[PDB]
Amino acid sequence: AKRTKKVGIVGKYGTRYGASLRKMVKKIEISQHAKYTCSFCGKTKMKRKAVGIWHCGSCMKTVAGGAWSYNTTSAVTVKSAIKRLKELKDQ
Amino acid sequence: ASHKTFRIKRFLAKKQKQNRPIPQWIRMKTGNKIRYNSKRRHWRRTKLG
Amino acid sequence: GRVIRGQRKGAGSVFKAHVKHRKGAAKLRHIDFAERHGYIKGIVKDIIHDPGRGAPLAKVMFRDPYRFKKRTELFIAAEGIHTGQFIYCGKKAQLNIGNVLPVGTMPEGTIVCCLEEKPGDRGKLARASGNYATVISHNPETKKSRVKLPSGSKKVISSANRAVVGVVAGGGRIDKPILKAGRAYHKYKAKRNCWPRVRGVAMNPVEHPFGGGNHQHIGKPSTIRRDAPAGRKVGLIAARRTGRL
Amino acid sequence: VQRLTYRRRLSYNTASNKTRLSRTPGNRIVYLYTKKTGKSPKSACGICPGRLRGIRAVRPQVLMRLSKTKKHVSRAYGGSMCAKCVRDRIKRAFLIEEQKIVVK
RNA sequence: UGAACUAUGCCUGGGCAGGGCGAAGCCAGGGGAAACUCUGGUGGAGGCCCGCCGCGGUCCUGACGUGCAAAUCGGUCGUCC
RNA sequence: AGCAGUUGAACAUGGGUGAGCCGGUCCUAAGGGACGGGCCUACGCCGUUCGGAGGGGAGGGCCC
RNA sequence: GACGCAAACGAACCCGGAGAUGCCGGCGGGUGCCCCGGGAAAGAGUUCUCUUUUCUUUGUGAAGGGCAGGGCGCCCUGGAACGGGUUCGCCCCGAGAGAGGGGCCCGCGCCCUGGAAAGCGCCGCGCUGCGGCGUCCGGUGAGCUCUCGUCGGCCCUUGAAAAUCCGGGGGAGAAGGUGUAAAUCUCGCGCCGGGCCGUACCCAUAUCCGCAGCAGGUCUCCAAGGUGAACAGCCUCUGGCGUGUUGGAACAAGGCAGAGUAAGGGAAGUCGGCAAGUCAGAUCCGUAACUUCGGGAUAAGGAUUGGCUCUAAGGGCU
RNA sequence: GCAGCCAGCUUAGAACUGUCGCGGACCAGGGGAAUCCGACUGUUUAAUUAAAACAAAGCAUCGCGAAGGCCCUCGGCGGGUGUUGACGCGAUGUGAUUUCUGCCCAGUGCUCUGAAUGUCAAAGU
RNA sequence: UAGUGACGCGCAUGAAUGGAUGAACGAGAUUCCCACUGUCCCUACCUGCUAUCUAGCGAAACCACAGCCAAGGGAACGGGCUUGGCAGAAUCAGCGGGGAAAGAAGACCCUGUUGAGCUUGACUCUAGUCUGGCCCUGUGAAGCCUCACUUACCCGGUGAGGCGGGUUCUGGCGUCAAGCGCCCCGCGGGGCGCGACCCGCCCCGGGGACAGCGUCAGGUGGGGAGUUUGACUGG
Ligand SMILES: [Mg+2]
Ligand SMILES: [Mg+2]
Ligand SMILES: [Mg+2]
Ligand SMILES: [Mg+2]
Ligand SMILES: [Mg+2]
Ligand SMILES: [Mg+2]
Ligand SMILES: [Mg+2]
Ligand SMILES: [Mg+2]
Ligand SMILES: [Mg+2]
Ligand SMILES: [Mg+2]
Ligand SMILES: [Mg+2]
Ligand SMILES: [Mg+2]
Ligand SMILES: [Mg+2]
Ligand SMILES: [Mg+2]
Ligand SMILES: [Mg+2]
Ligand SMILES: [Mg+2]
Ligand SMILES: [Mg+2]
Ligand SMILES: [Mg+2]
Ligand SMILES: [Mg+2]
Ligand SMILES: [Mg+2]
Ligand SMILES: [Mg+2]
Ligand SMILES: [Mg+2]
Ligand SMILES: [Mg+2]
Ligand SMILES: [Mg+2]
Ligand SMILES: [Mg+2]
Ligand SMILES: [Mg+2]
Ligand SMILES: [Mg+2]
Ligand SMILES: [Mg+2]
Ligand SMILES: [Mg+2]
Ligand SMILES: [Mg+2]
Ligand SMILES: [Mg+2]
Ligand SMILES: [Mg+2]
Ligand SMILES: [Mg+2]
Ligand SMILES: [Mg+2]
Ligand SMILES: [Mg+2]
Ligand SMILES: [Mg+2]
Ligand SMILES: [Mg+2]
Ligand SMILES: [Mg+2]
Ligand SMILES: [Mg+2]
Ligand SMILES: [Mg+2]
Ligand SMILES: [Mg+2]
Ligand SMILES: [Mg+2]
Ligand SMILES: [Mg+2]
Ligand SMILES: [Mg+2]
Ligand SMILES: [Mg+2]
Ligand SMILES: [Mg+2]
Ligand SMILES: [Mg+2]
Ligand SMILES: [Mg+2]
Ligand SMILES: [Mg+2]
Ligand SMILES: [Mg+2]
Ligand SMILES: [Mg+2]
Ligand SMILES: [Mg+2]
Ligand SMILES: [Mg+2]
Ligand SMILES: [Mg+2]
Ligand SMILES: [Mg+2]
Ligand SMILES: [Mg+2]
Ligand SMILES: [Mg+2]
Ligand SMILES: [Mg+2]
Ligand SMILES: [Mg+2]
Ligand SMILES: [Mg+2]
Ligand SMILES: [Mg+2]
Ligand SMILES: [Mg+2]
Ligand SMILES: [Mg+2]
Ligand SMILES: [Mg+2]
Ligand SMILES: [Zn+2]
Ligand SMILES: [Zn+2]
Repeated sequence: AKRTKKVGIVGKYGTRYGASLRKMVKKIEISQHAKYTCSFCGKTKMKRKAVGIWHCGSCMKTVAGGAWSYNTTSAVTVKSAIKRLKELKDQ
Repeated sequence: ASHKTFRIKRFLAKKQKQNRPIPQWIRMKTGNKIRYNSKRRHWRRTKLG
Repeated sequence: GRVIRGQRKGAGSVFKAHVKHRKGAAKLRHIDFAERHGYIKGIVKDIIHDPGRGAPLAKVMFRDPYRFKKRTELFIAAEGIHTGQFIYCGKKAQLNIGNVLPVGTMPEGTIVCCLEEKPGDRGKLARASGNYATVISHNPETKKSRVKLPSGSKKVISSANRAVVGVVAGGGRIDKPILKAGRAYHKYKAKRNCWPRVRGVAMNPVEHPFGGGNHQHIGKPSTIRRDAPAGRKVGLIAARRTGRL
Repeated sequence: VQRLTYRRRLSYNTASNKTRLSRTPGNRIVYLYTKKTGKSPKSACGICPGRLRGIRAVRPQVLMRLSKTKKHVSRAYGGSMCAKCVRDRIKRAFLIEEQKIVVK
């Protein structure tokens, strides 16, 4: 089962593009092709169609997310900021 | 080509009817002045454009 | 010499944008009565991929208030929106990610996207993937609001400029290092014919002021004045400073 | 084994130049130009990925010569919307109308 | 006056044997107190390898050099998702 | 027709291509190019779904 | 219930579908071809010896009806942990599995109408066209193509528009007052029409381009048997052909090519291992320095390989 | 619990055997130790140079918030980038990864001031 | 005299005019080793197609005249002239000594008051661009300048759809008005008003006499244009 030691998914690139570059795409290619849990149907089927496009194969929900992840840290920080900025308006 | 336009086919029809040699009685008319059809073309040595 | 490569891009023969498979111009719903005195309810139908840009587009479906018809709008997809959610656009719209409301009706520090540069232009600023604009301050006396652009520039805009709350989806696209030249080939094959850039030093003096010589040096200061003519304005155009910084 | 040729001017394997091998009464294997495969309609909801049921999967202009019964089902939105979403459209229309009476 | 050659771009079409190395993912079995590791199989990724067609044109500075040809021929060779 | 020829894609004399369901024709692709306008001393050029009092069609029986 | 019935009113307007979606991989269904068994029929080849032998032929259009086959996130019942179903891979499941019973789509497969009357094969008579008989029954496949599917993979690449056609929403309208009317998407049937242009042939070692019957160039379709991993090379069948703008006779030198061979030496040749020589496929072993841990790698270095006669293991079906 | 029947094609092992010959034709990598250059794939002087040249990903700088940057046009404030909006467009250099990238703003050039003393056009006075 | 590893006052190495390193890769340059071979010692033999001969067919380059040498002198390397050697028809296959062989008004070099490509700190201009005055350009206020005014002019939006003053509980549905009032036709039919407030002068925003246009003026301007870049001289 353990066929590679360090490369893992970036073993498809062989000895090309450099070690630090192959290490950089590794963290992203794992998250890019990862099956995320859908926050709408609960099933783990949120796969990426294109950049910022994440679709579920069960509830047919398409979400505008990040390029390599379902949601970037800059979005959850803004969503938490916009949430508290809306609470200070009604009062 | 088998795919022709009517203008091209009408153009090729005229050149096909001019590629005929002179009548034999023409040489008896003009006194052997026109000995042959100098505008005879062959499909290999001269093209139409 | 001959006309350099940089000048030939203005004629637009082979340098025009590749706009065959693009889905349309992404812009806000044009300002009407429903967005000046209230809000309009719009349903997100699909989040599509636009060839040439890294930011997805949302096909938000609205209802025409003057005729029985359904208006289909192609908005910039804010990160977080999804198909089936309701997007509300107008003055009385609530401060939620995806809604469109004027900057004057939003508190200071609000992160917005697809910001209008002038009232009515249907979105000009903060449109690329992962970018946004912050509302710095307001001024009800002059009806002007100060915003911070993703380039760090602070622009004073009108308070009637509409914008989408949130950050543009597709963020972090520049974080993945391209590995193959083929991926860069396909990257610009959808945008325009500009990817393979020959260095000016790799040319002859006829086609570039940096070409020529038995070495590939520039030979002249690469920093060029701004008032330089077209054909000479190459290198660092009106560079205030240089170096690693 | 005999090698057969095209029967039309078009000599390229394009989407319109599609054939199938047919054996004739003269014991000959000839090319028979096939029609492109049709598709049954999709639900107007835009959610259900499967096609509709009870409708012929033919070309658009073939639907002109078919009878109306072969192009829809006997339901309300039949032929344009799937049965699953029609039930959801009815329940969503009813429950929303009930919430608009509670507010009164 | 020319982009019927060619350079680039655009649109709509067409095409690329058989093998090799074999990555993620997955299965099962061992070792361990646990952390976890090991083995086998599966899987079939790649501007991956050999290589035919194709597209190219390295060397012989071969042939030819009033030639088959105002640039061709042979072997060899580059690439061939 | 680089030898020949009773042979020929040579010469001479005749003959031959038959469509509602093969294609063109219909559609717009890239694009071309009028129209309005503007430009140009001008021949003209620019520009291409925009921009003009740009609709020539009604249902209903003289009306929307 | 999915949805089915030959039909089964309906405008403005609106909504949606089809047209209309890339590349790659795996798998499955179907044709075509190929292959195997008929100790199958009809001719033919061989028959010195042997060969129940070898070769050839053994078929059905569109459209329509019916049925296999394939597909389905389609329905109903129901309820799952000792979790189960299941693929080559996966995937699926209280947002409801398994199981049972249904529904729909594609059915280019088979049967039937077509339609055997025609087409092929054989035999017979007549003449200078009439008859007879046959056109059969199976097996399969890591086989090759084409096609229809299905499940995935890949993209900072998302892989057309429009004509045209259709469904639904809508209920404005139309129709008759007791048997009909309005209306009809009924391949139920009948009646009439479908103009114009292209259509021969070559399509390339002689019909195109290169001044030519020029070893050049020029976009595609079809594609058999044997060997083999192979659309490699080599041989053969169907088809094609006379060796590519000439024959005859000699076999000197010197050329070009056969990548001819060469004792002993083995790069001393040469600017230089230029040239071609060695190696080569497959199986079983064994593989370093270095490294970005991916590789290097067919590293390097070994052994084996034929023919014949057997053994053993790897399946399906009742 | 198997008996009967059917169906191939591979694999392993063994005997025997010929002149130790057998991928018998055909098909079909010589290998090893180092240096230099370019990372790689790709590209290029059609008809003498396929390369160490170009491109390349990566890295870095520069310009620009649209009355804008860059560029086109004889001209329309017409046109390209732009169906674009700084994770963008435009202009350069360097050239994968790794490791670093020192010192010099005098000169040249670019740029920023205007407590700007000079030089200083047309017009106006 | 090569290669490699060292040594470095390095004629004249050097840090994105990037320095150093480096697996993998290379029809790249180079050195060595094994194996291998006609590369060589040292050549030989065989085959095909040629050359050759023949039937038919049938060119071209080239050509002052021509075609045996030695010396001599000569425009300083004859084929011809001088003095000698000498010298015999017509031909075949080879051959590459010569014909200072052919192919091409040397491409090197110099000259020419002949160019062209290209470059700058050459000479002289120029598109563009920057800036000022005038022009479209008016109005009001305050202390030439600033701030205002909108109508010039400019920009943006829109199918010019609500300007000024007096609907967030769901991935439904919304289409020419129900209702009421008024009035006219011969219980069928029709119109009008309210519903859907009034008035208004500019469609709605953003600039605004500033952008910008026109025209002169100054700066910048190898982006571009034109042209020049002495002579003598033991080349
Ligand atoms: Mg010709
Ligand atoms: Mg390009
Ligand atoms: Mg670059
Ligand atoms: Mg470059
Ligand atoms: Mg160069
Ligand atoms: Mg230079
Ligand atoms: Mg460089
Ligand atoms: Mg340089
Ligand atoms: Mg092209
Ligand atoms: Mg190779
Ligand atoms: Mg090849
Ligand atoms: Mg080739
Ligand atoms: Mg060659
Ligand atoms: Mg080479
Ligand atoms: Mg060589
Ligand atoms: Mg040569
Ligand atoms: Mg020769
Ligand atoms: Mg002859
Ligand atoms: Mg004759
Ligand atoms: Mg003939
Ligand atoms: Mg003739
Ligand atoms: Mg109805
Ligand atoms: Mg498939
Ligand atoms: Mg209806
Ligand atoms: Mg024909
Ligand atoms: Mg030829
Ligand atoms: Mg010609
Ligand atoms: Mg075979
Ligand atoms: Mg083929
Ligand atoms: Mg073969
Ligand atoms: Mg012959
Ligand atoms: Mg020939
Ligand atoms: Mg010889
Ligand atoms: Mg030889
Ligand atoms: Mg040899
Ligand atoms: Mg020897
Ligand atoms: Mg030597
Ligand atoms: Mg020597
Ligand atoms: Mg060699
Ligand atoms: Mg090695
Ligand atoms: Mg070194
Ligand atoms: Mg390289
Ligand atoms: Mg490198
Ligand atoms: Mg390369
Ligand atoms: Mg060349
Ligand atoms: Mg090369
Ligand atoms: Mg370089
Ligand atoms: Mg680097
Ligand atoms: Mg630099
Ligand atoms: Mg300085
Ligand atoms: Mg040596
Ligand atoms: Mg050294
Ligand atoms: Mg230096
Ligand atoms: Mg430095
Ligand atoms: Mg240097
Ligand atoms: Mg190379
Ligand atoms: Mg002479
Ligand atoms: Mg001469
Ligand atoms: Mg001369
Ligand atoms: Mg002089
Ligand atoms: Mg000159
Ligand atoms: Mg020149
Ligand atoms: Mg000049
Ligand atoms: Mg002089
Ligand atoms: Zn989901
Ligand atoms: Zn549905």
